[PDB]
Amino acid sequence: AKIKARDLRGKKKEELLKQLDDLKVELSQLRVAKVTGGAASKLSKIRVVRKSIARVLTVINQTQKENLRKFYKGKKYKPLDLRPKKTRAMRRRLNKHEENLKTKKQQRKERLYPLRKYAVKA
Amino acid sequence: MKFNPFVTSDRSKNRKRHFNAPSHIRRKIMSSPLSKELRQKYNVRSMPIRKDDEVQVVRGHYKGQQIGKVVQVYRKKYVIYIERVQREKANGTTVHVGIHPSKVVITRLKLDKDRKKILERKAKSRQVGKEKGK
Amino acid sequence: GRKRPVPKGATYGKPVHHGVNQLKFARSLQSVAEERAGRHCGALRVLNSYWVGEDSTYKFFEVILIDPFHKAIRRNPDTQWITKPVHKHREMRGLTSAGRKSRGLGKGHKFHHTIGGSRRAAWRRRNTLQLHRYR
Amino acid sequence: APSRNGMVLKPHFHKDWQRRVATWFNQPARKIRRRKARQAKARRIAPRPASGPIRPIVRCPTVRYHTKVRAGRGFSLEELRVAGIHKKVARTIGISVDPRRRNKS
Amino acid sequence: TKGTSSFGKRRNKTHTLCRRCGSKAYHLQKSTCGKCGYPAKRKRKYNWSAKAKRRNTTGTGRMRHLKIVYRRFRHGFREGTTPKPK
Amino acid sequence: VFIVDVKANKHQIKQAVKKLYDIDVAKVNTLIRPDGEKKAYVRLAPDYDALDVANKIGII
Amino acid sequence: TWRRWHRRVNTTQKRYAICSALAASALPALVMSKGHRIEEVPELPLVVEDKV
Amino acid sequence: SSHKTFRIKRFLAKKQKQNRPIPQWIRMKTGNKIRYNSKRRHWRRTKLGL
RNA sequence: CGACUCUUAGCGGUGGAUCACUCGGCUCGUGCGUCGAUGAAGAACGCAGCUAGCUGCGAGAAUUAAUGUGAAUUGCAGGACACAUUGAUCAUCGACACUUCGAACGCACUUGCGGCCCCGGGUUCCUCCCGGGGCUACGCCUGUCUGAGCGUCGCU
RNA sequence: CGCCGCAGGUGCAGAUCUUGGUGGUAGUAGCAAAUAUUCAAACGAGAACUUUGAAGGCCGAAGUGGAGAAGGGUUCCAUGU
RNA sequence: CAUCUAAGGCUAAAUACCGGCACGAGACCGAUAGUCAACAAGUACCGUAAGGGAAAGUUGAAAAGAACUUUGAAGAGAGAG
RNA sequence: CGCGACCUCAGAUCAGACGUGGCGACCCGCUGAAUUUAAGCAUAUUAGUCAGCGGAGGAGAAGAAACUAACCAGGAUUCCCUCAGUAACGGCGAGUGAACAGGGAAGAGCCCAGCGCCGAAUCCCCGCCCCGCGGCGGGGCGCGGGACAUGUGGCGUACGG
Ligand SMILES: [K+]
Ligand SMILES: [K+]
Ligand SMILES: [K+]
Ligand SMILES: [K+]
Ligand SMILES: [K+]
Ligand SMILES: [Mg+2]
Ligand SMILES: [Mg+2]
Ligand SMILES: [Mg+2]
Ligand SMILES: [Mg+2]
Ligand SMILES: [Mg+2]
Ligand SMILES: [Mg+2]
Ligand SMILES: [Mg+2]
Ligand SMILES: [Mg+2]
Ligand SMILES: [Mg+2]
Ligand SMILES: [Mg+2]
Ligand SMILES: [Mg+2]
Ligand SMILES: [Mg+2]
Ligand SMILES: [Mg+2]
Ligand SMILES: [Mg+2]
Ligand SMILES: [Mg+2]
Ligand SMILES: [Mg+2]
Ligand SMILES: [Mg+2]
Ligand SMILES: [Mg+2]
Ligand SMILES: [Mg+2]
Ligand SMILES: [Mg+2]
Ligand SMILES: [Mg+2]
Ligand SMILES: [Mg+2]
Ligand SMILES: [Mg+2]
Ligand SMILES: [Mg+2]
Ligand SMILES: [Mg+2]
Ligand SMILES: [Mg+2]
Ligand SMILES: [Mg+2]
Ligand SMILES: [Mg+2]
Ligand SMILES: [Mg+2]
Ligand SMILES: [Mg+2]
Ligand SMILES: [Mg+2]
Ligand SMILES: [Zn+2]
Repeated sequence: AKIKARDLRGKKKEELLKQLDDLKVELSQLRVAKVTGGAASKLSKIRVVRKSIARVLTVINQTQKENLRKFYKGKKYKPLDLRPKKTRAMRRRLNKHEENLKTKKQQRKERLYPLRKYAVKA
Repeated sequence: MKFNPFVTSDRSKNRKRHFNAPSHIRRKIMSSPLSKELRQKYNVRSMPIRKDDEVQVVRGHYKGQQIGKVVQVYRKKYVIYIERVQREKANGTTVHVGIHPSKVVITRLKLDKDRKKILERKAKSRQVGKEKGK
Repeated sequence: GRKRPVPKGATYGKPVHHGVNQLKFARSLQSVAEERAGRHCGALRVLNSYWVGEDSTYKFFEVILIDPFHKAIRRNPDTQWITKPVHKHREMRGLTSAGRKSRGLGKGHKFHHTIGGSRRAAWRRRNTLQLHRYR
Repeated sequence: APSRNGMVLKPHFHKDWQRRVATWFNQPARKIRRRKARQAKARRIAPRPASGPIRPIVRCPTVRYHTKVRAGRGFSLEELRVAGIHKKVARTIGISVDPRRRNKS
Repeated sequence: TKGTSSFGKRRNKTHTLCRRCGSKAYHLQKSTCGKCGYPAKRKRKYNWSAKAKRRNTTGTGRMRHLKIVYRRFRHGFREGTTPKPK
Repeated sequence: VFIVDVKANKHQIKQAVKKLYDIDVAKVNTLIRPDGEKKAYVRLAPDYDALDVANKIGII
Repeated sequence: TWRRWHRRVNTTQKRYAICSALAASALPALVMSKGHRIEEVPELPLVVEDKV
Repeated sequence: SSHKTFRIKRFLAKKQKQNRPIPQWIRMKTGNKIRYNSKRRHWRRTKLGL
């Protein structure tokens, strides 16, 4: 009767929030049972509900993040959390375009005097 | 002998890898030979020990031809528990005696889809080796 | 010059080190001007500097800075070198023209102190005992 | 203290030498690493000569070595002119050229 | 008396816990930590105590971000990719 | 009597108890225990009884 | 670490140790005195065909 | 004292929760090698840092 | 005769030497050679059914997802888990998330106090109260807007 | 472990040596500043010291009383050992 | 007479590496040794603070870790296993 | 006697960016002792070393001669062997102390300013459309803004052009 991540992804925001609410009221009831003695079966269910709550929340967060990435795809300016986080040093270096572009003087030399493949006899 | 310069022959390192091994490779460490009939039926020699396969102890106090079903694979202690491999303690109850899986032979395999996949996996590699060294 | 910053001119030690006045800083005032411009503008890169006038108590210099992250600099070759991380704070490592003059670099018999790239490099090489495997 | 006959010795060990000692235990590893780089470079320039560009014939400078001939940095521009090779084409076909060498004879 | 009797009058704390570094070296009256120099931007560190440096150097704590960087480096800091769906 | 989050104030405790127990409260008294947890004494409105509320909460 | 672990031996020394070692390997008394059980070996400068 | 700041009180709270005997079941764990809480602190023997 | 004392031996204490062992070091070598305002290092506080330390983790808290793997975890209990209308555990880790201090960033801290813009509730629009969300540091570059000057001018 | 070679962080009674352990001293010095205890009972295996009652005393309001600041940090309160 | 052309700029390789990630090895040390740290070690503890800083490895193949009887209030014993 | 242009300044939670702090074995720039040796000690030595401050990167620095030489000449930098415990410095005492040539490892060269020519040929930003996403580029369009003649770009730099 447990909840999985795969079957949660087809659901829409309304019932995912509904699913999360039902787990929260159940966890609070389990926490009440823990204080008033309860039973070992109810104590062991505390972890199960807690991971179920984490399971629902991560699907909501992943679905939201995926939609936001789709919404901002192709736009010039993106939120910082949607931009790549390689490394502070790596985000400051020249991109591929300005790393390989050359001056007209440089490409004239390469066109006129390209490196030749050659061999020498003994 | 060992020629690969990236695998160590250091005794302290090998012992450290063995006693601190994660459970998913402790399973591979806790492998057992198959019986002659099983080694002939499947083209495989050894097999990681499984929960519900039945073995006979071949070394120790509990040696014999009696076939006992494995009841626990307790990887933290590198031992398995078998049905009738047990002893009495002081207060009269029985406790299973853990023995190393390398000291049993598997007479019968608990067969599911995953074991059969591994069984033909091992046999196919052995057959390739046989036809490579033919 | 550079007054030694000791309380009451007391340099506790041998008489050869008693000097407090008539002492001189190793780097020029132009290097100090580049250092102060670079430190305040930490996001820029010091290129060079020149002299624009002096008073009896002040020398005035103008320092050329480059914004390494501007597209006009970033998209132009022959100015892309200043954008590399190895070229940050040149004036604080003596890599500008003014800062280089104090390092004693050069070619020939007048500059034997800096063979290897610096005084340290020459000193370390000349004061390291090479203990070969076979001696 | 001096003791009988001997050589007046002046060791240069007054300068905390033990903190700057260069051992050579990586010498065998260094020879291996350069040899791998040599072999990798030769494979990269597959038909081109492994050692590199042709170097000129050069007479050693001083009166101790001026009977001996060695290889120089690169061929002079005057050498290339009368050989009919452009100074910018030569480096593309394995001819080393030294713009700052003149030919006195 | 400079000894036992004088020790009875100490009831005013010179130092308190420091919000940076978490040590009890924050001089209340000087408003400066004697261990890290908290109000100063840069950490207090001296080469005449190599033993003090190793106590609070990188790796002595949790290294929450750095552990991930060391793991992420082994795959070239890949992002926007997932393991191929099963 | 409740054990609440240490960052929750009296207004937040008042709203929290109101919606997830459907009761009305008169006042909330708050202290922080020596163990670090925050304890709230939530006095219910006169028309509500704290005994049957505790009964249906499950802390009898 | 700079204990001078290595020793250089003159090349003529080293070649002359090899020659002595080779010459001793053809004498039964010396090979037996190393305990090599050359009891039934046909001939001690023992040579086999290139097929090996 | 009675007048205390929140940080001091929170600091005292943590020092109070961790000054407890080890649970008995710990010795039953495989490869335990722990006999007792060696970091037990009594208010009268040793004083807290602050 | 016994006590006492001394020597030696047997046995028993006290003590932890010796010996054997070694998931630790030390040294050398190799390949990589990667932190941070997209919030680092460090610190604090919390997080387990039973859990103090260590370890791991961050209110999704001794972990979520994903992928590999393939029946465990284990001190006890509990409940899962057809291993196919998909799966224990472990490993990996590229998705998500990541409390408070800290370069630490609204101002200030051995305390506390603001301001602006939205949203919800008591209001039943007008702005008071409560809650939620987003902003509010310094320096500096390009550009923008708004300006200052008995600075230099032009026209009237 | 023997033998042939090789190499050392290779031999202890001392250094008011370092660390650890143990003696005689020795059942010794000592458990002597601020007047003081006694009777009966209870619990309890066990009472000079706990509790209750009775008696005799002391602090004598500038207290050996009742409450705070600093500092301590759970020492507070019940039950049990 | 020779030689170069300052007071502007860039540039890989050969070179360095007692910090870091991941490895391999050793005529090294073997729990007073070897890192301070083989272990809940920069921990316990000390100092207002800067800072100082330990001790501490080994049942057994397997807990099979002594059921049960008996004396004692128990610690602790005698049997038994 | 206001309105404009420019110049020099100012404010903004203005649009978009960047710096700070950590580590620091190796590297770069400064600052910089004394113990010690000299059988005392002050110059000297320790030592441009310890400590102190700043700044980087996977290496850094250096580097393509205002060089070495004096030869029948070599030819950027860096590292190794040697030169060489030498030339030289030094209460010429104690002590200190390179370089060139030679042999190797590696080997790679270049760009501006200026002088000139070319209708500023140049560059940044903002909107629109298309090809793409994977660090955000390419193409086309704008009587769209700005920078710039107080000088952008192409050619060209001593080896001459
Ligand atoms: K001094
Ligand atoms: K120690
Ligand atoms: K430690
Ligand atoms: K000399
Ligand atoms: K223009
Ligand atoms: Mg040009
Ligand atoms: Mg002197
Ligand atoms: Mg005094
Ligand atoms: Mg209150
Ligand atoms: Mg006290
Ligand atoms: Mg004995
Ligand atoms: Mg998972
Ligand atoms: Mg105040
Ligand atoms: Mg005007
Ligand atoms: Mg010795
Ligand atoms: Mg002795
Ligand atoms: Mg006595
Ligand atoms: Mg007495
Ligand atoms: Mg009285
Ligand atoms: Mg009182
Ligand atoms: Mg009490
Ligand atoms: Mg030790
Ligand atoms: Mg021992
Ligand atoms: Mg007792
Ligand atoms: Mg002297
Ligand atoms: Mg003397
Ligand atoms: Mg003296
Ligand atoms: Mg230093
Ligand atoms: Mg910095
Ligand atoms: Mg460089
Ligand atoms: Mg340079
Ligand atoms: Mg030139
Ligand atoms: Mg000589
Ligand atoms: Mg000197
Ligand atoms: Mg070569
Ligand atoms: Mg031009
Ligand atoms: Zn601090």
